[PDB]
Amino acid sequence: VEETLKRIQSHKGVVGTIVVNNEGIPVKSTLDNTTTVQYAGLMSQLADKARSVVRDLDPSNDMTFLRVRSKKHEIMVAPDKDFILIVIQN
Amino acid sequence: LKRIQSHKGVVGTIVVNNEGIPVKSTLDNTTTVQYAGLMSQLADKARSVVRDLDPSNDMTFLRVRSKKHEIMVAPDKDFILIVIQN
Repeated sequence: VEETLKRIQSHKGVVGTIVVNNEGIPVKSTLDNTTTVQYAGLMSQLADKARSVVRDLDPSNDMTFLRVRSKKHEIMVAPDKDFILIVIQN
Repeated sequence: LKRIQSHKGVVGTIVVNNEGIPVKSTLDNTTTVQYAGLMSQLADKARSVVRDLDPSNDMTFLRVRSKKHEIMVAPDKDFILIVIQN
């Protein structure tokens, strides 16, 4: 939590961050609860599918992080011990 | 495209049409079918996730890093590009 987080949110271009525990519940978030739930659940779906895709292509391989770029932002989703970290940046 | 292939660390590339059919590949056909079909599923999930968050937004790039490689999917007009890099 604290050590990685503040550092990430203090990075140029970072506009939002969310930490989700291994049950999928948000633990820390810069966004309002309703938005938080949307990003967390949607990004968790995308991550779980990236994870399966990686293993389907190669059973000995393992996904480490996903980045989805769009017109308006880029979102990174990174497995982290007992947590998933979602970072939205410009 | 040729310039994509000749970038350091790039190990494979595939070009897929809007219908899901590979139009060019540096890989063999069986591998090409697996990457194309699985990356396409992932890209399609990424596209709808983007739209669900903001219906005015569109996905432009997807990068999946793993222990052994990184895989990039870029939507490009009437094609998708899939690049596997070390």
